[PDB]
Amino acid sequence: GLWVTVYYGVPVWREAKTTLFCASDAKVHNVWATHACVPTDPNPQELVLENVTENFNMWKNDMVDQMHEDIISLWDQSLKPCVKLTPLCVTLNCSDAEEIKNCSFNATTELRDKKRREYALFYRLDIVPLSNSEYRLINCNTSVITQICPKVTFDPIPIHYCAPAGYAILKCNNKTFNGTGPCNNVSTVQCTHGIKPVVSTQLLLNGSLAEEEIIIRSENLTDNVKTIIVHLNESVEITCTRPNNMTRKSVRIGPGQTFYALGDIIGDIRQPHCNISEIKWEKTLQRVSEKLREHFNKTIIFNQSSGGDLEITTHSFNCGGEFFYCNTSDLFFNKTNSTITLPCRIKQIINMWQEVGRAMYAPPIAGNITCKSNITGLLLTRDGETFRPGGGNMRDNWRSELYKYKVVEVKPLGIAPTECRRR
Amino acid sequence: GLWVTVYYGVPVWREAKTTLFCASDAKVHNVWATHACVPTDPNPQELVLENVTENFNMWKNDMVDQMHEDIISLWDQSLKPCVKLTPLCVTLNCSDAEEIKNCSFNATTELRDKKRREYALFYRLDIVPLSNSEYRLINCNTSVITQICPKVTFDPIPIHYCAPAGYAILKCNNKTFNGTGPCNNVSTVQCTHGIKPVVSTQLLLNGSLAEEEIIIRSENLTDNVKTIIVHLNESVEITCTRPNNMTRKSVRIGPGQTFYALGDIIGDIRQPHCNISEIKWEKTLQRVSEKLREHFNKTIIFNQSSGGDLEITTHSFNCGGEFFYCNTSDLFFNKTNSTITLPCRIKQIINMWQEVGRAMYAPPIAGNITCKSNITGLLLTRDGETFRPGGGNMRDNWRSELYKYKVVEVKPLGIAPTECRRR
Amino acid sequence: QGQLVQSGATTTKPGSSVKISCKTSGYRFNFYHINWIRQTAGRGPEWMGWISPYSGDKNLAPAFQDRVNMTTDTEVPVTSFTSTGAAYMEIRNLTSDDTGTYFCAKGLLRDGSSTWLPYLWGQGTLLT
Amino acid sequence: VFLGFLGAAGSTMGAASNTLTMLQLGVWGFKQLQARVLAIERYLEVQQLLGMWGCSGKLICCTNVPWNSSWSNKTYNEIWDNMTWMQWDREIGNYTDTIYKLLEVSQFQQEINEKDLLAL
Amino acid sequence: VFLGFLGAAGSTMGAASNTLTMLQLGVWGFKQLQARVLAIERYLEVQQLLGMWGCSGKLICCTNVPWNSSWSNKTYNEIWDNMTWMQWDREIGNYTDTIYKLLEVSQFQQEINEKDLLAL
Amino acid sequence: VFLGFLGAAGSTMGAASNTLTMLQLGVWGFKQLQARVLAIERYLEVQQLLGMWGCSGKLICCTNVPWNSSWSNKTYNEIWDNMTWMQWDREIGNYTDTIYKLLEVSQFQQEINEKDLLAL
Ligand SMILES: *[C@@H]1O[C@H](CO)[C@@H](O[C@@H]2O[C@H](CO)[C@@H](O[C@@H]3O[C@H](CO[C@H]4O[C@H](CO)[C@@H](O)[C@H](O[C@H]5O[C@H](CO)[C@@H](O)[C@H](O)[C@@H]5O)[C@@H]4O)[C@@H](O)[C@H](O[C@H]4O[C@H](CO)[C@@H](O)[C@H](O)[C@@H]4O)[C@@H]3O)[C@H](O)[C@H]2NC(C)=O)[C@H](O)[C@H]1NC(C)=O
Ligand SMILES: *[C@@H]1O[C@H](CO)[C@@H](O[C@@H]2O[C@H](CO)[C@@H](O[C@@H]3O[C@H](CO)[C@@H](O)[C@H](O)[C@@H]3O)[C@H](O)[C@H]2NC(C)=O)[C@H](O)[C@H]1NC(C)=O
Ligand SMILES: *[C@@H]1O[C@H](CO)[C@@H](O[C@@H]2O[C@H](CO)[C@@H](O[C@@H]3O[C@H](CO)[C@@H](O)[C@H](O)[C@@H]3O)[C@H](O)[C@H]2NC(C)=O)[C@H](O)[C@H]1NC(C)=O
Ligand SMILES: *[C@@H]1O[C@H](CO)[C@@H](O[C@@H]2O[C@H](CO)[C@@H](O[C@@H]3O[C@H](CO)[C@@H](O)[C@H](O)[C@@H]3O)[C@H](O)[C@H]2NC(C)=O)[C@H](O)[C@H]1NC(C)=O
Ligand SMILES: *[C@@H]1O[C@H](CO)[C@@H](O[C@@H]2O[C@H](CO)[C@@H](O[C@@H]3O[C@H](CO)[C@@H](O)[C@H](O)[C@@H]3O)[C@H](O)[C@H]2NC(C)=O)[C@H](O)[C@H]1NC(C)=O
Ligand SMILES: *[C@@H]1O[C@H](CO)[C@@H](O[C@@H]2O[C@H](CO)[C@@H](O)[C@H](O)[C@H]2NC(C)=O)[C@H](O)[C@H]1NC(C)=O
Ligand SMILES: *[C@@H]1O[C@H](CO)[C@@H](O[C@@H]2O[C@H](CO)[C@@H](O)[C@H](O)[C@H]2NC(C)=O)[C@H](O)[C@H]1NC(C)=O
Ligand SMILES: *[C@@H]1O[C@H](CO)[C@@H](O[C@@H]2O[C@H](CO)[C@@H](O)[C@H](O)[C@H]2NC(C)=O)[C@H](O)[C@H]1NC(C)=O
Ligand SMILES: *[C@@H]1O[C@H](CO)[C@@H](O[C@@H]2O[C@H](CO)[C@@H](O)[C@H](O)[C@H]2NC(C)=O)[C@H](O)[C@H]1NC(C)=O
Ligand SMILES: *[C@@H]1O[C@H](CO)[C@@H](O)[C@H](O)[C@H]1NC(C)=O
Ligand SMILES: *[C@@H]1O[C@H](CO)[C@@H](O)[C@H](O)[C@H]1NC(C)=O
Ligand SMILES: *[C@@H]1O[C@H](CO)[C@@H](O)[C@H](O)[C@H]1NC(C)=O
Ligand SMILES: *[C@@H]1O[C@H](CO)[C@@H](O)[C@H](O)[C@H]1NC(C)=O
Ligand SMILES: *[C@@H]1O[C@H](CO)[C@@H](O)[C@H](O)[C@H]1NC(C)=O
Ligand SMILES: *[C@@H]1O[C@H](CO)[C@@H](O)[C@H](O)[C@H]1NC(C)=O
Ligand SMILES: *[C@@H]1O[C@H](CO)[C@@H](O)[C@H](O)[C@H]1NC(C)=O
Ligand SMILES: *[C@@H]1O[C@H](CO)[C@@H](O)[C@H](O)[C@H]1NC(C)=O
Ligand SMILES: *[C@@H]1O[C@H](CO)[C@@H](O)[C@H](O)[C@H]1NC(C)=O
Ligand SMILES: *[C@@H]1O[C@H](CO)[C@@H](O)[C@H](O)[C@H]1NC(C)=O
Ligand SMILES: *[C@@H]1O[C@H](CO)[C@@H](O)[C@H](O)[C@H]1NC(C)=O
Ligand SMILES: *[C@@H]1O[C@H](CO)[C@@H](O)[C@H](O)[C@H]1NC(C)=O
Ligand SMILES: *[C@@H]1O[C@H](CO)[C@@H](O)[C@H](O)[C@H]1NC(C)=O
Ligand SMILES: *[C@@H]1O[C@H](CO)[C@@H](O)[C@H](O)[C@H]1NC(C)=O
Ligand SMILES: *[C@@H]1O[C@H](CO)[C@@H](O)[C@H](O)[C@H]1NC(C)=O
Ligand SMILES: *[C@@H]1O[C@H](CO)[C@@H](O)[C@H](O)[C@H]1NC(C)=O
Repeated sequence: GLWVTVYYGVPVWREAKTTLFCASDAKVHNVWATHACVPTDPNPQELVLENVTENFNMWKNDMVDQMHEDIISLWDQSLKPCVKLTPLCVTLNCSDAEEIKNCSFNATTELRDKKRREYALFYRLDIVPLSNSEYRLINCNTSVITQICPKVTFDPIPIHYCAPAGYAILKCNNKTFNGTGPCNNVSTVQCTHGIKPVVSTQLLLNGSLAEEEIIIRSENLTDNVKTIIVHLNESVEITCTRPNNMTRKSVRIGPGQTFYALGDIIGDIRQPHCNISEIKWEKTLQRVSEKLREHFNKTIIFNQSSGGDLEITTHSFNCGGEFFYCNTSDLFFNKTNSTITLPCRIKQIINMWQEVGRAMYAPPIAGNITCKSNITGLLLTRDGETFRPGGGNMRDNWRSELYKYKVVEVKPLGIAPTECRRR
Repeated sequence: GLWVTVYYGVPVWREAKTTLFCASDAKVHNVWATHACVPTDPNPQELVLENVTENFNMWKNDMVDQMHEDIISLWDQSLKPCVKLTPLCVTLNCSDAEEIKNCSFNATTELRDKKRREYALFYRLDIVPLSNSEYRLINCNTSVITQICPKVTFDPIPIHYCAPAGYAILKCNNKTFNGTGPCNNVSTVQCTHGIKPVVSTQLLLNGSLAEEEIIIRSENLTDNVKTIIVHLNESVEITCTRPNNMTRKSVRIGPGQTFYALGDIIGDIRQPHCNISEIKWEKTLQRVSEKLREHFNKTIIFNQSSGGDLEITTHSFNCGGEFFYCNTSDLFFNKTNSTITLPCRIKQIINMWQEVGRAMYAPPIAGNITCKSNITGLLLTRDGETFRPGGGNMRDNWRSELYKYKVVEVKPLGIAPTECRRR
Repeated sequence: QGQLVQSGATTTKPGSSVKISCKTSGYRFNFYHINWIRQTAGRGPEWMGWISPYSGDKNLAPAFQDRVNMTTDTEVPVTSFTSTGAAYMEIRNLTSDDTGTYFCAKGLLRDGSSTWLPYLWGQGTLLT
Repeated sequence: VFLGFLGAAGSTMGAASNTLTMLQLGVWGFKQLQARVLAIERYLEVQQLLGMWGCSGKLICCTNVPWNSSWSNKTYNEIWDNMTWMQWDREIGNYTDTIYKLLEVSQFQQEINEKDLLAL
Repeated sequence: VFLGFLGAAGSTMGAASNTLTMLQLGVWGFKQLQARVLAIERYLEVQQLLGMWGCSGKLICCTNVPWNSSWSNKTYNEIWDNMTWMQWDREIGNYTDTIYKLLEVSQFQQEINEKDLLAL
Repeated sequence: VFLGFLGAAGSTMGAASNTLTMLQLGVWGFKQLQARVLAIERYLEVQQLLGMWGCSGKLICCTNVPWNSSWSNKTYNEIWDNMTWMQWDREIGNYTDTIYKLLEVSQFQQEINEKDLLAL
């Protein structure tokens, strides 16, 4: 005689979508995760699920779609109290200091009726020539401009995404995992590892590394429109810098509204750029070539970005507090020691998280900017076998780090028959 | 020997006020209930409370006062990100295309110092003649104007008001229920039926129907200031339309601020109006007359609205995306085949939910507008026996649909004596 | 509480058929059986029958089986636990033997073994 | 879920109890959350009391408190076969908190009686 | 805290269950709160059911419902020594709500049986 | 409600425990809600532990764990007649989590012992 027996706390789980919360290490002033997040347990406890396999799918994950929106919802709240540059959308009488310009404009003063004649430096990219050397800010014809509060910083610090109680996070640890399908050796964690929100294009900066091989990841490799995501085990060290010793200049534009402009170039006028080692990048790029031949039994090719907007064609990222845009033609031209140098430009009127009409002014960082970062991946796109780089979407950046993790409900109610009977 | 026995889960309930939440059917882009609401169970479960009577009072209900505020709190959040027309409060040099006007005005351009001379069409109602054919927007002398984001729509879709867990909703089903007092045959539901937020005046559009008779509802019928609410079993079909083929014209008023104006009238200049069948409205109005004689044993009368503001005197509502205002004199003149036609006008500067000083600009809907709607009720007002229509408050509209429902706590603790004793 | 006011004390002669009313108040008319009992002057008090103002189910004595028509119209709600119902009862081949005071009484409880027991009585109606 | 067991609200007390037969922060985002907190505040209002009387997990728990006839001097047959839970509650609603306190001390002392019993 | 007891998810059913071996209102302020409410809504989803079966405070409660062989006609030895809780759940997932209702009536009637027993 | 039973905080341990004698979304709207969630998070912090020791609905539950004299080598008479709950807690605060784990396994094994007992 078998009878129903109820079990509370059975090793069984479902697959649901919950709201993840952020934990942070021991450090304040950044848009990502200020004092908002709980402290991370200094010992992230991970217990291994023996005898378990699970079906991951980094491309139909919800931690990515939730992180992509979380990051966007972060800047929107940090740009909410800052200052508008809507009065700055005036006429500009400009002249060359055509890379950067010395521009004059009539500006409102501390009083509403008195006008002042101010000058300010402006990058050529942040300005458009309107229909006698009179210019206009690039995003006044279609968007509202908001200047970053000059105290908050965009320094990427590790974000710990944790699942609520009664939920779990399953982590794959097969060091060859395609990103999709059955992974064995799975283990559960309360929180993910530290993840830095590094927003880059074409080249993945300051990311994780493959422990063995170089793992190509995508949904359908048979068409072409699916973004290929290269992972790497050898990180090529890139070094970028904007050498123009710049000056910050506070301008009076309204009551309590001191917008910060590009003051003056002290020293030489030079060009921002990035350096990569020739032998090392050519070595590790003749490596990604070796892995694309596995699936496509043809001859692979690297050309350059097909064109379009500036952000897609370039290796856009952040460095010291200013946003670079590097022409990557000297990186992708497949030709099976020295050093290579990429010509980069700099914008101050950028529009991340491509909203309807919200621009962003980055106040100029004074002095010498230099940042060295690791390139740990790529994101290629195949022609209808040539591979030109390009960013499909910013969530591609979060996928390349959340491929291991997968959020699940847990179900404690266990119903099964036994030979017992109540009373 | 009798002893206290505790019962958990007893059929007893209290009367409290809780916060109701919204459920919605399977569909996005409307101000009422976007993706905000949970999906409605395709089978709304209703169990009948046998042997039960309850005291309803639609006039001291809290679901109404909570819905009235919920609707108002909805537009305020949807109008929060939209565009202000505060720069448009300039001087207007107008001329006739005096029903609608072709008006010119000096307008700010994409640049802050350059001025442009624009023209735009404006309804006569949305404009006031200031102290040589120079005009001014009607609500610049006392309010802030906010234009509807031209993507959201005011299409009324069913709203399901549900009570939280541990609460209940009691529904009356006596098809003669006065709206007040003891109703038998009561049944409980987890959620109310689908309720469309149809905001109208004088005439109730797209509402529910009485199953038998025509139920007059009010608090005190003995004074006069209490609003009588007629319910109907036969719905008269009304047909309204604004025939002027209109054009939308985007104007440049500021950075990212493209306010949408009345462009041009292509085709004929005609008049907006509504049609009702003569025999049918006269039939069902000689029906409401039959029921008012029950309580007032005199001769009833219909005159017209006593006057005052435009919204109270008229049959204001929405149609296709533009707000109509119909003169209902040809509907209420009690005289115990053909068709009747009501002259309607249209405003773009309307002020629903009569706030302190918040106006609303409805962007012009391009093309031919035509909507056919059911008139399922009324709202009359008695003189100190004549009955002129008028809206006491917008919550009158919600009452005429929430008269069946009534929210209650539930009390599970049951204490009563039995012949048992612990141990 | 509750009060069952009866009809008037009007008299008729044999061969006729009279109806006796019973208007209740102060209690839920559907919750308890209405019960009519006759006190003939030349016999013992005779129980005539109860009907269910809720179920519509009747039960008479075999001495009135094919001779009495007992009915009730629906109740009018007054509050959560108060209604107003009306109870009607007739007699077929009526004679002068059926002379006496007729009573209507509501049931005792609404459950158990003493459900219909004539607890609360009316005012009685003199016949003759 | 099914907390609406009011199906026998008009039935007699003994016929009913003794023998049954992802938000967005807007006005539906904060409304739907407070309705979710307001529900489990009240489920723990009662399940805590049920724990303070030695009645956790019990729908019908017998107690150790004799019936004070001043609460209601009515018979078992004129309660569980005549009254309904809705109206019985109202009649005995005044002493409802005296019985709660008294239930609480009967269970607390019962907790230490078994403590003296299991000490042997 | 330690609600992640999945450590024996790939083990046999009988090897696992029978014999073990201050916010700021921003996007981390309302995120961290909903994650705190979403956790205890679900802990009370099950602890309420555990109370409706006479299983409050029990990890292994025996019931009074015989096993309908149409649910699963498989042996104790080919369940608790061959299957894992993850896949057994899937096989018997269709009848999971029939058993719940039936568990609920077995406990409710058991509540009134002891009520008739303690009346003596 | 009355969760402030601290009335005997300065009394001896045995004298105290053994024998007693609609918001608006603003800064009072989100403050009053977090204070309402922060209260029941913690009531379920303990009532869950009380369920993991076989102590649901019990104020004084006896266990199956002998007293390790390394925790406190003191007599019953120099605890329940000399110390107060406030200072006893501090003295034994270091081993408080070892006892919790150990309580948890004593109840889990007790759940399967009765499982083997009710199988006959
Ligand atoms: C709503 O409120 C109404 C009004 O109170 C409730 O109706 C009453 O229910 C109670 C039970 O809770 C009834 O008491 C029982 O009465 C029966 C008498 O009826 C029997 O005899 C009839 C004549 O011989 C016979 O025709 C019946 O058979 C069928 O016919 C009717 C319809 O014609 C149908 O309703 C029946 O169900 C049958 O289908 C019927 O057999 C009596 O027999 C009962 O005694 C037994 O049961 C009790 C316990 O209930 C037990 O103690 C006894 O020892 C015995 O075993 C019992 O007394 C009452 O008659 C109903 N009517 C009133 C009071 O006017 C209704 O139940 C409520 N429903 C809800 C959902 O709340
Ligand atoms: C950008 O353009 C602005 C003008 O729009 C330049 O400002 C001008 O700068 C020169 C040199 O600093 C000033 O002339 C100097 O005056 C001082 C004092 O008399 C004297 O020391 C010098 O010999 C020279 O005469 C000039 O007055 C100043 N104009 C204003 C209005 O302040 C600015 O220098 C340009 N900077 C760059 C980096 O392009
Ligand atoms: C990838 O990671 C590297 C390493 O963290 C980043 O380099 C870091 O860049 C920041 C910003 O420029 C440096 O901060 C600066 O520090 C110096 C000295 O501490 C100080 O003088 C500056 O005022 C500024 O605070 C930081 O030092 C530097 N880290 C190291 C180890 O050198 C790099 O920026 C990252 N790349 C991207 C795209 O985020
Ligand atoms: C409302 O008023 C505005 C002026 O405030 C009118 O704009 C004017 O419209 C006429 C006819 O479209 C334009 O004249 C035409 O010019 C074209 C090109 O030379 C030619 O094809 C016609 O033969 C005629 O000469 C006039 O230039 C234009 N003014 C401006 C400043 O654009 C508008 O038509 C009026 N519309 C309505 C509906 O009242
Ligand atoms: C009362 O209910 C009726 C029926 O739903 C409403 O008529 C509806 O009006 C809307 C708005 O004008 C119509 O939407 C339009 O649909 C046509 C064709 O689908 C499309 O060409 C337009 O662009 C617009 O989307 C809708 O079709 C129409 N429904 C029916 C069945 O004809 C009426 O507006 C309601 N009255 C009030 C005061 O809300
Ligand atoms: C299974 O996955 C785990 C990671 O969760 C791996 O365990 C680690 O292995 C290294 C190698 O010796 C140890 O230094 C770590 O301490 C291990 N971590 C833990 C938590 O035990 C393990 O190697 C994986 N097994 C296979 C076959 O891939
Ligand atoms: C850039 O790459 C180097 C080489 O991989 C990184 O150096 C490692 O950094 C990790 C950080 O957790 C250390 O644990 C390892 O011990 C380092 N190993 C080696 C061989 O260098 C460096 O940290 C990377 N820097 C950034 C900013 O990504
Ligand atoms: C009591 O109220 C219910 C509504 O809640 C009515 O029940 C419906 O009656 C129609 C008519 O046959 C049925 O088609 C429906 O299926 C019934 N609904 C349910 C849920 O059963 C009922 O008619 C009302 N009774 C009275 C006397 O008015
Ligand atoms: C306008 O009135 C007609 C007539 O009452 C409505 O037609 C009914 O619509 C309901 C909608 O739930 C259907 O279930 C019925 O079968 C229809 N019956 C008849 C006789 O038409 C029509 O839906 C109403 N339209 C609006 C927008 O209120
Ligand atoms: C623009 O600047 C140049 C040089 O400063 C000056 O000669 C010219 O007159 C200016 N023109 C205008 C329109 O401001
Ligand atoms: C500012 O306005 C004055 C006129 O008041 C003009 O002389 C001057 O050239 C203007 N400067 C610019 C940069 O437009
Ligand atoms: C806005 O400016 C951009 C500058 O690149 C120009 O290409 C585009 O045509 C303009 N569009 C509008 C709508 O003003
Ligand atoms: C990881 O997955 C690959 C997929 O082909 C497989 O070959 C490899 O053995 C796996 N690693 C394991 C199971 O450790
Ligand atoms: C990814 O790896 C899985 C491993 O199961 C395999 O089934 C799938 O075909 C692979 N897909 C691609 C696009 O490489
Ligand atoms: C990195 O992976 C590639 C994959 O082809 C391999 O050839 C190379 O040896 C690896 N290098 C290291 C240091 O692991
Ligand atoms: C792609 O590769 C070669 C290199 O110049 C050439 O055929 C072609 O111009 C390149 N660019 C394209 C196809 O856009
Ligand atoms: C990128 O650089 C190459 C040469 O290095 C040049 O031919 C090409 O025009 C550049 N493109 C852009 C967008 O700067
Ligand atoms: C107004 O417009 C008329 C006709 O366009 C023109 O004759 C008149 O001068 C204008 N007056 C003003 C004050 O703009
Ligand atoms: C706009 O301003 C100019 C003066 O700069 C004037 O000639 C014109 O008539 C004005 N138009 C209106 C409509 O006020
Ligand atoms: C505002 O304008 C209205 C237009 O109808 C006018 O009647 C009213 O007197 C004005 N009141 C104020 C305070 O400006
Ligand atoms: C509904 O209420 C009216 C009120 O007079 C009553 O006459 C009617 O009988 C009721 N309907 C029922 C009880 O079905
Ligand atoms: C409404 O109906 C109730 C039914 O009980 C009645 O008592 C009340 O007098 C009526 N009131 C009006 C204003 O019709
Ligand atoms: C509607 O109710 C009125 C009430 O007087 C009645 O006269 C008419 O017959 C009813 N019509 C229908 C179709 O039910
Ligand atoms: C009311 O009814 C008649 C119809 O004209 C008339 O006595 C009167 O003018 C009307 N209007 C009022 C009283 O405002
Ligand atoms: C309404 O129409 C009547 C005639 O149909 C007319 O006499 C009256 O003045 C009109 N009132 C308004 C406010 O349009």
